[PDB]
Amino acid sequence: MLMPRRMKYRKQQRGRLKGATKGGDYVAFGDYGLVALEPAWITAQQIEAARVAMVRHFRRGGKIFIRIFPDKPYTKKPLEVRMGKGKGNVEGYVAVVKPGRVMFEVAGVTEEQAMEALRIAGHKLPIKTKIVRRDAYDEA
Amino acid sequence: MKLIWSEESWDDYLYWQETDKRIVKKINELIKDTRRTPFEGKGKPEPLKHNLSGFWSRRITEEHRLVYAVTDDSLLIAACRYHY
Amino acid sequence: MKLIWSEESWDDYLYWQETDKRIVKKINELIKDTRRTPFEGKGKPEPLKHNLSGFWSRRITEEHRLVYAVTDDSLLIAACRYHY
Amino acid sequence: MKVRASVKRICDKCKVIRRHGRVYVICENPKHKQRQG
Amino acid sequence: MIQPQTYLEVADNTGARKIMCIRVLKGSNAKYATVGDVIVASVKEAIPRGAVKEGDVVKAVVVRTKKEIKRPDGSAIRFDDNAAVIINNQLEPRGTRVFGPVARELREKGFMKIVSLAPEVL
RNA sequence: GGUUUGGCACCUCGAUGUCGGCUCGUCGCAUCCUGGGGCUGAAGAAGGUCCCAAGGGUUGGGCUGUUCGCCCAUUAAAGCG
RNA sequence: CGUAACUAUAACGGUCCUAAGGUAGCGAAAUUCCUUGUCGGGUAAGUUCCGACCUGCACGAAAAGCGUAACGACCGGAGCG
RNA sequence: AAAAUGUAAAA
RNA sequence: CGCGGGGUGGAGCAGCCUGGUAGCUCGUCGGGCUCAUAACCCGAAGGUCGUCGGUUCAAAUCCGGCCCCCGCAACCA
Ligand SMILES: [Mg+2]
Ligand SMILES: [Mg+2]
Ligand SMILES: [Mg+2]
Ligand SMILES: [Mg+2]
Ligand SMILES: [Mg+2]
Ligand SMILES: [Mg+2]
Ligand SMILES: [Mg+2]
Ligand SMILES: [Mg+2]
Ligand SMILES: [Mg+2]
Ligand SMILES: [Mg+2]
Ligand SMILES: [Mg+2]
Ligand SMILES: [Mg+2]
Ligand SMILES: [Mg+2]
Ligand SMILES: [Mg+2]
Ligand SMILES: [Mg+2]
Ligand SMILES: [Mg+2]
Ligand SMILES: [Mg+2]
Repeated sequence: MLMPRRMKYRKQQRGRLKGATKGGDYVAFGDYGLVALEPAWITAQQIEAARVAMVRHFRRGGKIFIRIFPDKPYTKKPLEVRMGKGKGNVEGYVAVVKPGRVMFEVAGVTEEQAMEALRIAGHKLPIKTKIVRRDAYDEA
Repeated sequence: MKLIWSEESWDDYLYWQETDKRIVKKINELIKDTRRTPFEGKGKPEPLKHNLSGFWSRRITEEHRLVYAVTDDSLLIAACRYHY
Repeated sequence: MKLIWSEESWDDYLYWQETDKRIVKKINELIKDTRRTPFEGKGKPEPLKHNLSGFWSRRITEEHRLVYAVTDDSLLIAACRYHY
Repeated sequence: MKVRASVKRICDKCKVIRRHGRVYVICENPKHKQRQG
Repeated sequence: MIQPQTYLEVADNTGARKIMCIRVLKGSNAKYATVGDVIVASVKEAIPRGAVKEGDVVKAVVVRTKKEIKRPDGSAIRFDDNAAVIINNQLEPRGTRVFGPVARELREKGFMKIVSLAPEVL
């Protein structure tokens, strides 16, 4: 799936997503990247769905770079129960994404392909996306 | 009902096939008379007990005999020469 | 080591007692080389793909080739000729 | 595909005529006819 | 005026003696059934050996009714009982004979065999 | 969307009678028939899928308190709220 | 937990525990949750009813057990008139 | 004291 | 799911409370008694202690998260 192999704590608070992006705002790996326009919690399985989606498209092709990692535990209470009596049990994991974060990067494939492969992945996603090239990403 | 021999059976059978054809053909003759419908058939079926119990015996040529086991498809030949 | 024989994997060796035992010789010789060498030596014993995933085919002549399938002590017989 | 919310082009002979306020998609072959409803 | 639950005297030798009207086969909600209308039914009591056994769901044509039939010519005909005549899916009589008079409404309704067979027609 | 099971505990505990049926309806459309129509792997008859459209229709029994179901015999259909 | 001629099932056995492990007879019952159990029967159609089978959630011997002619403004299922 | 059973081919 | 009990050789049970190696009966194995099989007698080997982590110098044992087994509770409208 994709989830921390171990954790200091098993349940962690929610906290709000405030603009910016803090990191991964520039490419740094492949030739084409996919960035987030709006903030959200991406589920460990929205990723895997986008990832697969990518390869599914260009079979035996380039290399895919998953720039984000769902390390935050998503809680949920049992169906039909009242408020209280503790915090829910963990239902799955997510990764906090903010406008500017590059989520996926492909390399080793014709532009025309990377455009599609990434485009498809954007669909398996809860937020709006924008594809990129590799120009001024020269912080290195 | 797949056929299954074993150590003492294949060796028991090879000797029959390479020492006398009168009983080789007689042996597999019953194997076909069983393979389909076990128990009832030729030779002279008869449920065995003790040493064999779960094994069945088909009278062949008096002295000689053939022991087997039936199990929802898959027979099991155990012996070809000697009384019991 | 018990010997296995499918439905079709039986009538073959069985009709070989009516049409030249030549091919029989192979069966038997090949059988023993398999009791101490699952798939080594005689008939350049090799494995199989797709259809026969996990089946090792031993060379009888060049056409026919009895495919075995050893497992927890038990040599299997599937097809001495054609296929399944 | 007569009706949907994602009328796109399918074949290279598919036109995106826009009539009666609706975004139809006429094409050489019927199976491609559409209408964004 | 036959309706479901009504008992019909069977006017033929199909072996049956009395049938219960299961349903009237006219419209999709026909209220009653009269001379000439077809009906589905249950055999309530039949004779020993017979083409029909009780418990069988059959089909039949109403041939006699206790409620007078009005004739287009202002006359009326009324019988002492409510009888029918079992027929098959092709609407042909399952029996070889028919007993007691029958209403000529039976002809225009298109049941010739029954009419010819009928000993009298009023 | 607000028909289900719930969450919340806002009017109502100086009382808002709380299932099912019967009678009387009326409204919605996400249409069960019937009316128009586009594709179809539509030859034809018959179907499938989507679109338009409630004007009017939308049966009688067996079982169970049942709603619901299942079954019998029908039907143009035996629509859902 | 294991075991008999396919399968099934287990008269038999092994072991742990008890004060002792429910006998006869009844058994989806005024008791059976799953359940409208599954076969019959009755009906055109039967969640009820009657007869059976028993994996008896959760009968069982004097808070009696299983029956029983007669009796009943008792509760159930059927016909006929 | 007490101690069970029986290997299936009749010339 | 809410409570509490329990997964230890092939089977069925001890050991866990009192952390420092594992016991009991049956079975399995080798050998006798026998004409032979039981029974009987002699002597054997066999246990990752459900699992993934923890505390400890050391975990079957103590703390934890899941995983199946068993048993109770699921009431008033
Ligand atoms: Mg057996
Ligand atoms: Mg009868
Ligand atoms: Mg509500
Ligand atoms: Mg309040
Ligand atoms: Mg408050
Ligand atoms: Mg109140
Ligand atoms: Mg008031
Ligand atoms: Mg209710
Ligand atoms: Mg509409
Ligand atoms: Mg016992
Ligand atoms: Mg019952
Ligand atoms: Mg109940
Ligand atoms: Mg009735
Ligand atoms: Mg009733
Ligand atoms: Mg009694
Ligand atoms: Mg004897
Ligand atoms: Mg011994």
